[PDB]
Amino acid sequence: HPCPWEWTFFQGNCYFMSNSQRNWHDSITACKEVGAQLVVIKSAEEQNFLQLQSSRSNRFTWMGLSDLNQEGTWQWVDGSPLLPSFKQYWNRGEPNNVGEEDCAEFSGNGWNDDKCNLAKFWICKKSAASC
Ligand SMILES: COC(=O)[C@H]1C[C@H](OCCN)[C@@H](O[C@H]2O[C@H](CO)[C@@H](O)[C@H](O)[C@@H]2O)C[C@@H]1C(=O)OC
Ligand SMILES: [Ca+2]
Ligand SMILES: [Ca+2]
Ligand SMILES: [Ca+2]
Ligand SMILES: [Cl-]
Ligand SMILES: [Cl-]
Ligand SMILES: [Cl-]
Repeated sequence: HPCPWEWTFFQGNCYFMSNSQRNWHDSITACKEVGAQLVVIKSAEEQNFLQLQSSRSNRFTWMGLSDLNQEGTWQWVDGSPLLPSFKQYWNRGEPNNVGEEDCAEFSGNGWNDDKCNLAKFWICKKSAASC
């Protein structure tokens, strides 16, 4: 189950770290085009792994998490709620909704809420067995 050219493997999934930039909704579409999903994080170690990729590349990167539907209620693009323990991953002072910020990104060593219509890099996730 190797990952394809210029994907990244971790714990049985393949991740695509984009080299172009898209707004949040277009990032969701780009992942669906390749049979993947704008990344939904399911564990601490997956968070630590993805956060470090984004931190060391100095790339502000979308993940599949928003509070577009109900301000302050964050939910992943697969419909799962943000668990309270995962709220540890917000950067200090986030989420702050400054000017209305409804989409989550990796920013430095944790997460930031930012404007969904900003173009950022993105990460898709797909099982390695499905390639
Ligand atoms: C509409 O929001 C703004 O005018 C500002 C708010 C923040 O200014 C504080 C000085 N850094 C900036 O917002 C960025 O950084 C924040 C963390 O410091 C973060 O929570 C925000 O999501 C955003 O990434 C700058 C911002 C602005 O309009 O200028 C870029
Ligand atoms: Ca809002
Ligand atoms: Ca918000
Ligand atoms: Ca913010
Ligand atoms: Cl790309
Ligand atoms: Cl593109
Ligand atoms: Cl999706």
